Amino acid sequence: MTETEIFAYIEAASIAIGIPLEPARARAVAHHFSRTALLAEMLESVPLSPESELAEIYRPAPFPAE
Amino acid sequence: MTETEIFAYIEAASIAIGIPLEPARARAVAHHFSRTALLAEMLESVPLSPESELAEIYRPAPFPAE
Amino acid sequence: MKTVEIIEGIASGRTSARDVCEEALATIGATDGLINAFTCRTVERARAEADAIDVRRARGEVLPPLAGLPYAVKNLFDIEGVTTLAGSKINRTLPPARADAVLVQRLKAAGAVLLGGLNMDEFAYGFTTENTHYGPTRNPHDTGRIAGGSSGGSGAAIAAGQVPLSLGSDTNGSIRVPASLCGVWGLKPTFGRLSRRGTYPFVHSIDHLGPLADSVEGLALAYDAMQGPDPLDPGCSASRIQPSVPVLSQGIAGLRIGVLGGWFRDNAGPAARAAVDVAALTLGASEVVMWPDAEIGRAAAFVITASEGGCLHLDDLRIRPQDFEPLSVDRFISGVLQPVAWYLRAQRFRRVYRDKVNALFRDWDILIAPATPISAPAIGTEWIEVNGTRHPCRPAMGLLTQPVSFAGCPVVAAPTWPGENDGMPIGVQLIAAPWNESLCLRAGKVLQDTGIARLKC
Amino acid sequence: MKTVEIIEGIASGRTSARDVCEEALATIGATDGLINAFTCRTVERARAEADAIDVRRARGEVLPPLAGLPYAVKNLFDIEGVTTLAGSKINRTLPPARADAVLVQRLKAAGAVLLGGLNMDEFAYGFTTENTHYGPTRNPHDTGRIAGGSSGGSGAAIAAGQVPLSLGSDTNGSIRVPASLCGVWGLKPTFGRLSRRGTYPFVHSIDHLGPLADSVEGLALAYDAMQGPDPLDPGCSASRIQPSVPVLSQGIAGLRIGVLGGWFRDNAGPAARAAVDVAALTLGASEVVMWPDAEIGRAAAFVITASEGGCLHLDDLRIRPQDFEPLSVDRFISGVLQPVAWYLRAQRFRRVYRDKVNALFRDWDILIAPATPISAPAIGTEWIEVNGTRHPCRPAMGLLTQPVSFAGCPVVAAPTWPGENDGMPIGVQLIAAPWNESLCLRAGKVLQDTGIARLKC
Ligand SMILES: [Mg+2]
Ligand SMILES: [Mg+2]
Ligand SMILES: [Mg+2]
Repeated sequence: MTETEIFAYIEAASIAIGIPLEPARARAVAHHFSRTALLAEMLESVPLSPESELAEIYRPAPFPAE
Repeated sequence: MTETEIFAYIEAASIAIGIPLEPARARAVAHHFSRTALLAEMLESVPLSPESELAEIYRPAPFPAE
Repeated sequence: MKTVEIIEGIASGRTSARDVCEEALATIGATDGLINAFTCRTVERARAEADAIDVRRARGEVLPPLAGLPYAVKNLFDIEGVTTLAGSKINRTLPPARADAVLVQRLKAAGAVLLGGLNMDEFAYGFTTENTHYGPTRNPHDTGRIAGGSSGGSGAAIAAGQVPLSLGSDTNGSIRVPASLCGVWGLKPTFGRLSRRGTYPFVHSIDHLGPLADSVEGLALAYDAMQGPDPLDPGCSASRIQPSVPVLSQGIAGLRIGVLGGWFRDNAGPAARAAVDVAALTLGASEVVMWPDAEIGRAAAFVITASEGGCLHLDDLRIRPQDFEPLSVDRFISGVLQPVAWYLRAQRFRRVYRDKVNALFRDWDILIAPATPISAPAIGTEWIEVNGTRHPCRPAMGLLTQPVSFAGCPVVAAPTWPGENDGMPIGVQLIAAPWNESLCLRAGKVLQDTGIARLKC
Repeated sequence: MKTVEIIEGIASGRTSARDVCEEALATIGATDGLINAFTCRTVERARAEADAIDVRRARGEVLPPLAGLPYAVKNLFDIEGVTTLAGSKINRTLPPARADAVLVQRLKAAGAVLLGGLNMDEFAYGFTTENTHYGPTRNPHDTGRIAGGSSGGSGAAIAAGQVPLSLGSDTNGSIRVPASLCGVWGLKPTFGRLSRRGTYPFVHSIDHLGPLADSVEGLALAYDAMQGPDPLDPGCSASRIQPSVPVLSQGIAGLRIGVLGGWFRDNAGPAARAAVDVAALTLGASEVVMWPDAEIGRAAAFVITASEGGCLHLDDLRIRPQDFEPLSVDRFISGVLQPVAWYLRAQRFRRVYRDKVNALFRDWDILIAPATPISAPAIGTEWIEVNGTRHPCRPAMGLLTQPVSFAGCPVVAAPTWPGENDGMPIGVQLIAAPWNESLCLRAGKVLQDTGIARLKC
């Protein structure tokens, strides 16, 4: 993600979800987002397989006693 | 989300996440995305309060027996 | 002949297990060029398994409950020594599985004989088993029509008489849809009942595994064989075995049985409505019941499915998007692009939904709905019409299934044959509360006994 | 006085609960104009609660374990009849809470006396309690410096001698950071130990609640009072009470205690390293231990926090972003805009991480790390240097805390006073495996007994 790609994304994503951003606000949002993107990139280095599951999986109801 | 907002979002988001889309594929992706946006809009009609939690919350380890 | 008679024939010495195996192999050889249900035939393994059962019988042993019964599995199940395809070409180069899926191991321990791997929509995303890489699976009742999906091979193999039992998966409908469209029996157990270990996943939050079969007894026997905790499986919540076979014939006296309305009527065509009506009459259900937030339940399932399934394949979407199934790759990509707010909202809604569904089942034992809005459309169908509303065919097949699996309630899909419908079948969902599979199965058995639910063989 | 002396003094009749209450109120009156720890002083309630304890004593009743102890709570805790602010101006129009938070109810049942609500970073997103709407909370040891955060009022009220006990929250550090920076005791219990019911949330997947105190006994007594299952709280997994008070003085003979290196040394300044060194020597720990994937653990916590916290506030971010805290509103917005793939990856990584952390604690009873990279910076600081490397001040305060709360391990934050540090304190984390709070507390008690961990004026 280059800085120019981040700026286009922040603008389009904010409009899509309904958060109105003036230009100074969009730049401040992109500054934080850029730091987070480096964190996410590090997370992508961890080898996960398709069967590496979510930490919590749905429980539809307690299993009954007997 | 208007059709113009969807086009800009698909384009910027696909670039940001690393899946560059040719024009015909971007149109096909936007077609599916638009259908899903209607579904998401319906989810937004359900009243949730801040204390309406996720269906599954982390468990750091099994609670020890005694 | 059905599961029960096959098992009896081997137990009693009327037929050898090896002869039963060779008959299934010859049927596959003769029919599968057209049906295209199989992607791999485990011939050497099948013959050695059948041989081993005949050795045990000849020693005078008591045989296990599925001894000699042929079966096949959707090709997302790991089969030792075989590369798990999950309907993809991407997986072809992965190492062969080191072990059978746990459910395969349990069927093997019960004496069942594995004949091979079955066709599916790539990576389980689809309801029609129109696979671009492997070819479509064709409905044995009309080979110009779809078998349904994503477990289409699992349904077709049973309706073509190739095997009496198969395994499939069901996230948003993929056992129930082919059961409906092929006219065979299916069981989607409670979410977290049956171990998912050694299977290729789609949606960690929603995937279920289960049997399809030639009879309701087939479902119950296979389900009992497969049950049990698996501490190595993150999704499993069942802490003990709750056998269904001993009570299968107990009947439905005193149960509260209702018919779902609203969403489940509005999205049902005339044949689907007639199937529910006749099943309701047979089961003594007359009250119309509203399922809570059904359309929103579908919506939330849809959102979670697309993001979790798409993101699972993100690394491959980045480097080899052209190697995916062209009919679903754009749906996977859409899923990856979904705002994280939609996912979180769906997960928060799911808590509310679980509460409302569990509350609904404090007043009801079984609820009835159709399995699919219509019977099998033609292969290549892009759009269907349901009570005057147009839908894309591929997603639409799961309109009635998707709200129910999201709550994780168990369902038997019972095959029925409504009158005004070109001789094609349509299934009925018999839905019970979480952990109450044996109620669904009891209701199925009543439908079977009266002749309302059946195969056409 | 300190906690134990207050409680004993009231139990023995040497001092009344009402007099103890009035001393705390008068200290608040004299000091809080500058420290700015309190947002709400529940004067009438405090006096009534203290009076009720004195009545029970005069009736000959056996007093409960916290009888007469004054406390205050971070203003994300519901207090009956008061609007829960959670550091925001946005919440000012919400209805007053209909009941106390469950933890407040439990402290009240134990005899403790509530003095009111404490300042915090808005919506709990921040480590400095530099609140634009309510003003900063100031460090009582140097009022030009931060108290830390987000539970800065909770730390400052104790270091200023206003109350002996407070409640905070800790998602990624927010109990441990103010404990460190104010030189007081903190306990972040195991994730899922203490009920979150009746509190304003931040991150459903990571929020913890816990006490800060004037002594390690204060921690143990308050912790024991608050423990217990709460079936109405979705996050609670503790099925029974495991008292820490009876074993607090058991000591550490035979325990395996290690010192964390790598990430926990590289992100520790000279004072933080000296504090760990002296704590290690006192506790007999010499072996350097690597925490698994610490930097990635931080990353994943950071990702999940920003999306879940931001999406929680989405409706307000849509219509009134200008009414949020200027120092954090753009971070909440960034969180809402994060790709869903980052969230899902972090949740999948969290399973791997949980496994690795639990495996690590098969070889260790307690692990030691610094609580913060440095002591309290000046109010208004944007950038800090840690061993010559720059970081943004606000996120940086949690560098050493954030990996540990992501695994949900319990931590005592013990206050120490290193040399060549302008007389400012810095905390040490005593980390144990999930559910092993009483080991952390036993280790803290050894530090307290030798005089290494203590408060100051
Ligand atoms: Mg477009
Ligand atoms: Mg290209
Ligand atoms: Mg006296």
